[PDB]
Amino acid sequence: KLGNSAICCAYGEWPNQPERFYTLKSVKWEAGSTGWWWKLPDALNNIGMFGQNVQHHYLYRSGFLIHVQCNATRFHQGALLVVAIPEHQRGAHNTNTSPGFDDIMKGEEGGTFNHPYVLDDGTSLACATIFPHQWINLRTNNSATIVLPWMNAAPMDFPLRHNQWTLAIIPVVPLGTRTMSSMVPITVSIAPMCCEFNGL
Amino acid sequence: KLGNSAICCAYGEWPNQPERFYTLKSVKWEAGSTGWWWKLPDALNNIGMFGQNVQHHYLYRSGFLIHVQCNATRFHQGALLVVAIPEHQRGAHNTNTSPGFDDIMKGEEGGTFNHPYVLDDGTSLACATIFPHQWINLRTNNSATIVLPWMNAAPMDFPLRHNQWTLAIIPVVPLGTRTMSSMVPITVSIAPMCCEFNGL
Amino acid sequence: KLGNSAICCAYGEWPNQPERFYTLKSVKWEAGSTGWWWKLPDALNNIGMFGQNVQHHYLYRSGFLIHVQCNATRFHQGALLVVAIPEHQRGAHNTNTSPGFDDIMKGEEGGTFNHPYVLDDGTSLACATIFPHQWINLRTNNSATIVLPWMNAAPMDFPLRHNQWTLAIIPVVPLGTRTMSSMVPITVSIAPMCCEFNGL
Amino acid sequence: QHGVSETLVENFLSRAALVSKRSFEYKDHTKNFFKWTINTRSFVQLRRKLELFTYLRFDAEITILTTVAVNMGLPNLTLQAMFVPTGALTPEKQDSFHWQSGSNASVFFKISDPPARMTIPFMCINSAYSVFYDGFAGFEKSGLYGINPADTIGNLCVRIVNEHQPVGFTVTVRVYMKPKHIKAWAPRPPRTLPYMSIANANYKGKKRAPNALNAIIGNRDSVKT
Amino acid sequence: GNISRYYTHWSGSLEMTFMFCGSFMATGKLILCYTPPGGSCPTTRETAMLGTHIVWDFGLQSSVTLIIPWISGSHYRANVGYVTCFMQTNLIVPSESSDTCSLIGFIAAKDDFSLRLMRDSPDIGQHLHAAEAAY
Repeated sequence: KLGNSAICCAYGEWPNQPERFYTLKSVKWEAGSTGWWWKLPDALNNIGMFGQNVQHHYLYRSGFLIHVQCNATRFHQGALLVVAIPEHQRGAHNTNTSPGFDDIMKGEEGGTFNHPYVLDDGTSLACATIFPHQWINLRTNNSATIVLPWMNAAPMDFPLRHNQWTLAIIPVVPLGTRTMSSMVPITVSIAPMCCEFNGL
Repeated sequence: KLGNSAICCAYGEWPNQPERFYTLKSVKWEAGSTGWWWKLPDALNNIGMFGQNVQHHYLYRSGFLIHVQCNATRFHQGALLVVAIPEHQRGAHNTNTSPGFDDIMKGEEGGTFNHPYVLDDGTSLACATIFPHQWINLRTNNSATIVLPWMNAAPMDFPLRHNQWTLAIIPVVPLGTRTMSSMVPITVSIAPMCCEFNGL
Repeated sequence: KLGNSAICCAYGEWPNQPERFYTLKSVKWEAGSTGWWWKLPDALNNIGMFGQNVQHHYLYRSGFLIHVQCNATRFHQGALLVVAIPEHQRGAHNTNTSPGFDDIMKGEEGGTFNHPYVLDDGTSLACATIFPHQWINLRTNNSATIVLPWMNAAPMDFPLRHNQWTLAIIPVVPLGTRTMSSMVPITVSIAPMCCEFNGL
Repeated sequence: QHGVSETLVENFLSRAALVSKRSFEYKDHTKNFFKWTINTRSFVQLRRKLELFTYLRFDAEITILTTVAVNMGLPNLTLQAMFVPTGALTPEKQDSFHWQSGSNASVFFKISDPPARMTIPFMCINSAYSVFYDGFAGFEKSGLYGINPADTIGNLCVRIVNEHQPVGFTVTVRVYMKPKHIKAWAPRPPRTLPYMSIANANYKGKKRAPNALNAIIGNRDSVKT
Repeated sequence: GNISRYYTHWSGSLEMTFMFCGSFMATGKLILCYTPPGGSCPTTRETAMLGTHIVWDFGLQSSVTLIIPWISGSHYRANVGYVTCFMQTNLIVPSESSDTCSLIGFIAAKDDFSLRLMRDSPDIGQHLHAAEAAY
């Protein structure tokens, strides 16, 4: 419970100034889903107190606390890989041109994995557990929580030009039930940690 | 466990002589149900050891211990307001004549709320939680237990002329399931406390 | 020096939460001037951090620190009465209709005294020194500083419906010099004290 | 009153209210006297407040206010207000023998005086009045429902003591009753529907919302409006 | 609401409780938003994040207490506040459960509540049958 809004550490790091969850729109998970991604802080630059701090200051320095919750019955099955990818330089498929500004900076709506098997950058989803990650096996649990530190070589950074973390939610085992028409909502809540801003 | 028969305090009162539950007939709760009521000790005047103590003595003085249990599966929904109303003077609808002896003294079978929204006395069901009450939300629990003290200005009273307490069971959220033909039984068990009788 | 912006107590009162001067537009004082007035916090409701606190919260509670400075040469003469009037209910001249919303809520620009001899409310300018006031005699000084406490019977108040203080600047001796075409600027700086706001 | 809360049940209820207002004519020809059974069911503003509770225990401070008007000079008349409790005999007429009763407490007051004032004590034989009685009075099935025989205060019989005069004047007797030393038990829901009688708690509701049978609160357009 | 209409000036904190009355396996998220007096009543779920709001997963809980802060009542005499509720997710039920589920809302006053300047209630008012039986 942070702020007024109510509802594991990456690499063993705990980040230590305004001090709440920004619940994004629920995405709807079906059998044909490939995945979802949100780049941070691009998902939060147009929202609320953090958006007023971004659009009026010039440098940002903050960690992130992400709670992904996937609410289903006991007759649903499926596994998600909720993985946070630092510096997720996306590649484009079958072309030599780099992805544009529209292909990367999707805002609050986020994006969809085109080829989640290669994480859309020629790497592998199988080895994607080298990142900070949690699994949502609907048989077992329905939620995931990832702490994200300040991931930068630089001390402070530009929020409108660069996205340090990418939260990815990839269905490894697809959504299943008997009458294959069911949907399961996934709700993402992102709380920034230690919101340091400069250059008012 | 009281006596041989086996299966919260009103206003903070614990009543302190024969010393068991009289399980009434189970009523059947459906989607079209409005409610049920039992006047005490009129529900127990024709039953068992308490009925032999009523019909052979002339004054009664006893508390009541009520266990309402509503047994359903996990696919049923609905909420009951199990509320005990002291001195529930019933009103009749759309007439100036007071309710007769047959309309009030229903015995072990009890009665049914005609207009449970007004508690059948022109008051409100919304404010009916000012009485001792418990909720049976089938999502959450299936039982309720209400202790009833000696509620009388008089020291002892007439069991065949006056009913101090009225146990009411009112479905606030109606019974629901997918195939809307299902029933859920409600079982009422009333145990008298400190059965004091005079005038053999 | 308060905040980042750089440049006596009313009734013996010192008011004790964001913690700077809002320099209003300089008014130009000439021989034909009658006076100027600014209602508080109406002069500050559309400005800056205080304006963002007013337009997003619902109740305000703050004192005021006013610095009036009148910058002239040693060949100018004239006296100002810088007087702060609590609850300055303005009257309209030669009519029975009360002053409208436009006649009272002038914003950052403020207003001009029509009949400063009667303080525009049928009272007297001669007795206007019963209020907290300072004199700017250009012979002697060029500045004035008035502390304004929380002046309200109520504990908190509505900034968009009610103006507790009215800062008035009235030239008692008119501006004089040999070639009577000279102007002298008057600069008003208002710093709110103990900015308490509620109802975000 | 002088508490701290202003929501004390003493403060909430001890408040003088016109419980009875009846003129009665008086002339030289042979009701010519006032009689009223002491209850609070007669006026719905005091009734709904006392029906917030199940049991009430209070003294009753009666204040008889008497005016006279022409049908020259308003005559100074002597009145007798006599409290006949439950168990004693009531006057059938203005000149009956029951006005001379030693044991029925009378009070003799003039129109010129300040208004007469008595305190009727707690008259019940139980430890509280039953505002709501879930039972029957008599031991037969012909008894009435909701009427506790132990709950009746008494009667307040008011006549003009003076002999009959040929002049025409109407005497209006306003009775103001103010509870005292109120103890109250077992609070109840406030009544939403309008009353139909004073003998019982029957209900009909208004034709449309608000306070209708199937809609107590007046409607709005949608839940999202 | 009934006892306070016997008084003219109220002041205190209110306490709203919402109870979800669906089946055991019904799952979903609501978002309950409190709007202070004079603020804009929201229409979209995205807009209602600038005020006091909570996200209620009614699979986990079945009841939610929403403390309304101290109002001071008849100081306004535009509205005195709002409590709105938006869907966050859909309602997820199994096939044997009913696909329609209900909410019950409650309200009580808190310990700092206050009523003064007693009047008579606007709710009751006036025929009465047998009214002349007492005479």
